[PDB]
Amino acid sequence: MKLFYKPGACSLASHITLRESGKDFTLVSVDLMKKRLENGDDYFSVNPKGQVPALLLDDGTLLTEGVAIMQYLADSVPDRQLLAPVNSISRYKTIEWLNYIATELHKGFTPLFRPDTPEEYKPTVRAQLDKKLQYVNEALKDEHWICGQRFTIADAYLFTVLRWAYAVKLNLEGLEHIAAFMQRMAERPEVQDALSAEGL
Amino acid sequence: MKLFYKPGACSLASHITLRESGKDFTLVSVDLMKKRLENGDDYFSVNPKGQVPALLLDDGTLLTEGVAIMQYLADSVPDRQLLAPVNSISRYKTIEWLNYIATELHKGFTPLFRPDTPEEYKPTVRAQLDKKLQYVNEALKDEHWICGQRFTIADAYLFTVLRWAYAVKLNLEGLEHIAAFMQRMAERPEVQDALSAEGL
Ligand SMILES: N[C@@H](CCC(=O)N[C@@H](CS)C(=O)NCC(=O)O)C(=O)O
Ligand SMILES: N[C@@H](CCC(=O)N[C@@H](CS)C(=O)NCC(=O)O)C(=O)O
Repeated sequence: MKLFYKPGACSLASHITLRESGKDFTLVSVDLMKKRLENGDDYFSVNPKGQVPALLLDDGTLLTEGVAIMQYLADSVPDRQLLAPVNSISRYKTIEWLNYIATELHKGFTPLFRPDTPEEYKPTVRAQLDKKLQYVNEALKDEHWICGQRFTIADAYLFTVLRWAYAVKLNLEGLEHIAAFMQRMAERPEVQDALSAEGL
Repeated sequence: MKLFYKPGACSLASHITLRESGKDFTLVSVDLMKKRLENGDDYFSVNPKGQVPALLLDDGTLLTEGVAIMQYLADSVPDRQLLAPVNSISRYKTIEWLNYIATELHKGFTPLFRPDTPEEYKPTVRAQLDKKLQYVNEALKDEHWICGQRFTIADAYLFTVLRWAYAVKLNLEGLEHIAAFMQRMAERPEVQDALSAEGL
């Protein structure tokens, strides 16, 4: 498998998931300003949406959307319990967290990274995010993983996006459960290995 | 089951999915300005995120996030083929579309519905949506469903959000595949019933 990525982007969650799934894969860095690969190929020819992540399977199937990529990977290794079985309530609680992270956190940060965002709107966006981080911090009060006792793909995604909170200098004072969670993730070897490989 | 909803909001997709899944459910209308139910209860006590949809199971389990709700329902009725089985590529293509609709379309429209959005930013958002609708229109070029030959939960969600393009008067000229999809959807009896029940 090939993972199309950019260091520290949302693709890090798919990258961590690949490692946690025990997969053989290679990383393919994308220049997202020119939308180009190192071999000169137009990235729009690979992913018409021009984003990372994308996962190219050996059969030539290209999967996009981080949440879809992480489910595909987790389903392939059910014994690792990265996602609970179909028709178990635990599964849909993980998918609930995945969708919240995708829609509320990841896309919540997006305007701060785009060139078409007016400067006057950024404080508004940052205020939205401050509120969402209070909710996440409360969800992490038992200080295990986001879904409770088991590490899941939701933890990989939440970690990736919360890193951005530090990148844009949100005020994280009083969010001690988030702090604990970030430390606990950085202690996982597969996480450390993904960060190292991305130069983070 | 109880579906917490607001007419025409994103909860319409979960509503359509309940009907397509053949479930016994009741609709509970939420006043999202006051965050109140008709019995006077604070809706924040039901869903701390204060949003629709939410789905209350008879055992008292509350499931939020429309994508999660729709997977839970579809997986319970596999013979209806609303979501393909685990480890079929078809399933991940549907999940891919669900995530695209959630993050790029649904959250793409969100600023147009919020009171904290500056007027000057609205044209920018509308331009982003214009480009996304060209992509969706091309994805619908075979004029079946969004994942090809079978109707899926992705179609329920895509229809729900595309109705907003009409609501905010985006220009849909030249997007004939979208037009055909909207008509095909409105011809499904369960979709008709959901629209009727929401007063749409
Ligand atoms: N809906 C996509 C969004 C992916 C996304 O936002 N990718 C960003 C990086 S975090 C990207 O590639 N931005 C580059 C661009 O669009 O030019 C997903 O969930 O995978
Ligand atoms: N991430 C949530 C988003 C749900 C959402 O945006 N709900 C809107 C309706 S489309 C809502 O309840 N808005 C009311 C509010 O937040 O006050 C999901 O995918 O289900």
